[PDB]
Amino acid sequence: LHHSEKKYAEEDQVQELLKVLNEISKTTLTLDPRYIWRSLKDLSSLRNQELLNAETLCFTVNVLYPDSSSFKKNLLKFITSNHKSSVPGSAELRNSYPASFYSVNTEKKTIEVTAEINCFMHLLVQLFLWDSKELEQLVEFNRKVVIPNLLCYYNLRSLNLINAKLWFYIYLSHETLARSSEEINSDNQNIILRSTMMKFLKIASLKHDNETKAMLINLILRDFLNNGEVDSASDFISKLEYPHTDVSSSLEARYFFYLSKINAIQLDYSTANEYIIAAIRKAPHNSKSLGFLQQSNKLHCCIQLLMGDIPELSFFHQSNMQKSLLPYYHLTKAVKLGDLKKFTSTITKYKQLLLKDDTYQLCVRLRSNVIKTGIRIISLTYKKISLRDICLKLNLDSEQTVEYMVSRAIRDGVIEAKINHEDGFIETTELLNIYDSEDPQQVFDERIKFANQLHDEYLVSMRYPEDKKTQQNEK
Amino acid sequence: NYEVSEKAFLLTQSKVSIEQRKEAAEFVLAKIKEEEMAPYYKYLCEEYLVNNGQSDLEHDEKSDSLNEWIKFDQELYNELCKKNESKIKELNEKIQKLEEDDEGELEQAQAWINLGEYYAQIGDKDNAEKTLGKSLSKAISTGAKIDVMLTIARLGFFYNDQLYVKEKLEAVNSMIEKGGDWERRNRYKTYYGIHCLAVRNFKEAAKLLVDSLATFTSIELTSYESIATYASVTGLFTLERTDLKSKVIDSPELLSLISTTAALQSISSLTISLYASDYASYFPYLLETYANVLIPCKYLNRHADFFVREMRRKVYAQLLESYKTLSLKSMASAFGVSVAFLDNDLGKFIPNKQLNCVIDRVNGIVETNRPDNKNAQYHLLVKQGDGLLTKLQKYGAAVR
Amino acid sequence: YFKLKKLEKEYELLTLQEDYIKDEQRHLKRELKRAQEEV
Amino acid sequence: ENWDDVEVDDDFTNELKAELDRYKREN
Amino acid sequence: ILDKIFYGVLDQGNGWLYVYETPNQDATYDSALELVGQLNKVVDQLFEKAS
Amino acid sequence: NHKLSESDKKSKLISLYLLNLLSQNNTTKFHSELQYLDKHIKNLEDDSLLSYPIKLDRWLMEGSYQKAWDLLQSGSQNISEFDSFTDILKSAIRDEIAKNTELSYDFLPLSNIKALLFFNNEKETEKFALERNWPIVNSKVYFNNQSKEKADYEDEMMHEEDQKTNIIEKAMDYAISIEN
Amino acid sequence: EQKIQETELKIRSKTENVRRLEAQRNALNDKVRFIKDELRLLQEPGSYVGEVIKIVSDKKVLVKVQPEGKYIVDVAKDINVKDLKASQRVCLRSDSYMLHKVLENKADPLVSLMMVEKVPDSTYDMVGG
Repeated sequence: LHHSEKKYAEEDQVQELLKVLNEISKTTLTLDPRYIWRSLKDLSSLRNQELLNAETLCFTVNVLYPDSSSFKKNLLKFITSNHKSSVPGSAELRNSYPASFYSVNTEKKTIEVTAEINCFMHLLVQLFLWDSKELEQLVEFNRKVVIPNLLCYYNLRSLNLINAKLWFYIYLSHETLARSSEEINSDNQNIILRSTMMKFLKIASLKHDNETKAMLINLILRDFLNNGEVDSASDFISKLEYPHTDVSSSLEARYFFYLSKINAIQLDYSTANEYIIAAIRKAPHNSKSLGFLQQSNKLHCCIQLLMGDIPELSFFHQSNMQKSLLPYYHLTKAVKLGDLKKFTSTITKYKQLLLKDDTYQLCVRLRSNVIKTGIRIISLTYKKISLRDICLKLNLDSEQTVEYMVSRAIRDGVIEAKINHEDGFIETTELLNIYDSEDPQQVFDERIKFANQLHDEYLVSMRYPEDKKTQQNEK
Repeated sequence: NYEVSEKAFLLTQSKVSIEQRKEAAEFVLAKIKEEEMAPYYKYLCEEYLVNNGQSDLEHDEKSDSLNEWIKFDQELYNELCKKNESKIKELNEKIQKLEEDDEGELEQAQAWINLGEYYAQIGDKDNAEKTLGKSLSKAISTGAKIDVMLTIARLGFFYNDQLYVKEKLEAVNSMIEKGGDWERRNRYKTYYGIHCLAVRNFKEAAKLLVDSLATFTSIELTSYESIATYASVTGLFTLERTDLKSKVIDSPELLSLISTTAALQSISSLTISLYASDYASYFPYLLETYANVLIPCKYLNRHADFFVREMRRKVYAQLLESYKTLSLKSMASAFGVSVAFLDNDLGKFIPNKQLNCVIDRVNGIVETNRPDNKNAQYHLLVKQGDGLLTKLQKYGAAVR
Repeated sequence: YFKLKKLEKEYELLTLQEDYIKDEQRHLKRELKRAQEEV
Repeated sequence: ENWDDVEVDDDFTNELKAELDRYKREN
Repeated sequence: ILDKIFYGVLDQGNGWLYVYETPNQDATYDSALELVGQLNKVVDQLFEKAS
Repeated sequence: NHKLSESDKKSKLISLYLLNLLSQNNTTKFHSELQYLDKHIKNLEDDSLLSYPIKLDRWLMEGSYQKAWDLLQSGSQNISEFDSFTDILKSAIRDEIAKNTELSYDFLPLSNIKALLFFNNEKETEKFALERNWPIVNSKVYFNNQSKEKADYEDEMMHEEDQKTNIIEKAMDYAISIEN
Repeated sequence: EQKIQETELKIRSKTENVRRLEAQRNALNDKVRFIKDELRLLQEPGSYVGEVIKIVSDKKVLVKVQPEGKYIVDVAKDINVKDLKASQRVCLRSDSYMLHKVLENKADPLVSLMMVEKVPDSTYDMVGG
């Protein structure tokens, strides 16, 4: 029963291993093994549930174990394993073949097979752990082993993509352990984790690997947000080491998602408004990407309210995600109408929902945006309006309070008006008629630049996928 | 079946003239008993859930209707199933003779045509659409193909189907060659005009409703006074003052409606007050029309008060171009408008750039801004140009 | 060390092929305008 | 639809008749 | 004025007729808006036929 | 996260650090440490020491100086050890109002500006006008709205004179980029 | 090998600057070479127009030219007489007097007046009473 179960899944694993083994042996091809590893995550996740855990036991017995003898026993100890007589030395799939990792030349140490075998061995370990959701000692045991192993290897061009997906599980398993239980050792463990990310990122700068630095920057920028150091994130993004060429669309959307949150506290919403929009277009619309589109759209609605301009309300009702957008619907209504008591009562009941995403602190500063937007609305109504009539519509305190708020927004060019005290009304200084000025000409220049940029980007990849058609013999 | 859907909607939510619910409830009870539809007597329970003026009294004592019992029972249900099983026995007896004969493609399709009418009159929706697809492929010409669309449009107007009905609507239109066919024109312009209602297109609504071939009046779906009802409502948006004195006021089809149906009054009180641009007479006719037109109609009351905001926007633009500087108290004693409530009425437009009115709060006078310029027109190209570049970058990066 | 310097010589060969195609293809535009008008 | 296409106003509905009443009384 | 026979604007307060009527300009908005509107249907047909 | 460190001077020195970034008029690092603390909810609300600088900056950008200036003068907590930052923070409101009256106000009487800037003597108003170069007429002050040389930074963007020449030069460079 | 490893990016970088521009140059050069070589094709006498009537076992097809008389020519080596039948419009070469290829078939109307109408639009619904 259990004998035929281990031979079926192991044969499917070796079949996928021999495909990427011959591709890296001849010259250097990094494109083909990368496309297979994309589907490997989905095929292995479903396969780990079937045929239990016994598919990975004979794989370690097959190939030679540099470090991997005692690591599988520690993984099988937590599950209280019953003895099936799985002791190594029973099943032998090598049988002295060149593609089978010939044993005599391997045992004599005349050839080194450990490079591709050991780096691939650590990949299947983190996949089974993420399926069973194992924590505590098993998480710390892997972090201690992997770090010296990556420092010993020279990390060639093909070797940089093997551990590129392993760093994601290092930071993921550390955050799930802290949120599950808080202790004194969780803080000291994060100190070493910060130094490990920076040492490997600096080494990857010489190799100039596109996917390696893409996964690290996404994990490092998120670490600064949890640890709460802004000065580290400000200088980190100033170097601009993130390549835009071969990185995946899923990795690009995560990059622009962090820049919108960093610039949110810098009081510059001009550049932050573009990063949150570009992150939506780069993120897929599929079901697995719904988790990112849910959090990204919650930030976009908050940025527009911080800009003093009411965004388009059609995004809430037309989308199918409005169930989670209900708290943000009443926030825009309170800022637009300018009701003072409605805004205070909205953030009070929904404070629990806004605590998880940490957007409640930004809602505290929306209290100012309620009045600043209302002043902009009433200013665009009538060019000449009395001073005391403003306090009657918004139910303000006195005329001395509104006098400062109108002259406050004109510093950034918001209201664009003047207050006449001797006359008794506030006259708007905006006559429009910009058709005679040069201001629209500056915007028209940047629009054509976007056209010539896409034309050059159209030339980036055109003939490239067709380059292999001429060299390969056709009919 | 126009009164079937009309009286059923009057029992949903009615805030004006609750006496109409009695004639509506007594009609739907006597209509279902005289027809073969089983489930439409049962649908009264689910369709009226969570609505003002509940027509059902079981656990909810807040029902304001005159007839408070729509409750479904097995006494009427069993009687309607007997008429359904007795009729299908006669049709299956004829269909069995047609299957053994199989004379031409018309008799083979007529078997499904009798079913397409049967499954539509027994209360089946998806089961009727499956029978209409068989008769569509067996039709010998376009004459039997459009009759399939008539049943599709019948079940689509009751359940508000904007997808399957709209797709089959343009399918009969395109086909191979359209031509000047009366059936593919008169019926299409009326039905497609009804689909433009719910989505509020207003571009084709004025052309396909205010302008009709003659009377329409199929009596099966919508009636004569209904087409003229939506014509007065939709004719106040796209049609400007040039067409109001031609296809509205001077239209010969609307001249005999005043002396025929006096319950509408949307082609006289609304048209004369707007053509004369008199706010004094135009104001009291808003609520009189809102009660007897927008509320009873199914495709109107869904929006309702939004139309009041849009219809009042038209008269504000008529007066704005008639003067530059005017006092606020001048229109108060003349057109009968409240000065204190005037700022709140105009406050829903001016900040949204819907109107150019500017009122001075010092001396209490209203001014006029520039109605049109080159700068305001280029702003539409900015939003249209930036919205277009999104698809170029989205579809450009998706294909690689 | 022998194969290390062969990579630098390969870049010189790819540079000569890159500079020739850019100069020849832009020269074909002058010959294309002549060939189309002469025929 | 959104903005005022749905919420509209929800105020001054039945109070429109009170505007003509106060004009014919306080006059 | 409302019938578009003669474009003008009156003044009720001071009783005057202010300068109003001015011509239009084509090939700016209406010609550009209808051109982009037709090109938007072209882009929708590009992605539809690309799959 | 460390829960074993609590003292009366712990929340006191943190509040002093928030007053130092506001004294130098820096909104970058001031908006950072607010959200990032040991407890960013309970300690910034129930505690009046940590919530004191929060209401000062939140009401500063809001534009209400009536209740904001009261905490910097007549406040309870600014008396003993918090009075050091008062000599600066209070001078920030009078600098913002002085820059606001240079645009929206052409001229205003000297009697109102004394109450607007919270001055108890007319000699402080005349002395403050000399530092900002304000011409003084009878019972009034005048604002000419005089700017500085060019604007800001980032040359050839809204900075150097004759910007219409570069726009023409840049517009002529798109035809060359097409051929390239 | 610090300098060699940093220049490894130029392996695929310079490759994209050659193979891509090679196809664009060859496609542009071949268009220039085909136009300059058109003079040899323009001096070609061309071909006549005829119709196929009957065939024999000698690979000799009967071609009837409309302005001229009839000529029995030889089919091309790339084709045969199996695809040829009566009333077929083909292309008859001039200089070599041989068959080139098949153009089209014979139209439905024949002789003097031939009325051909398939699947009319008249149905039973169009005839009332």
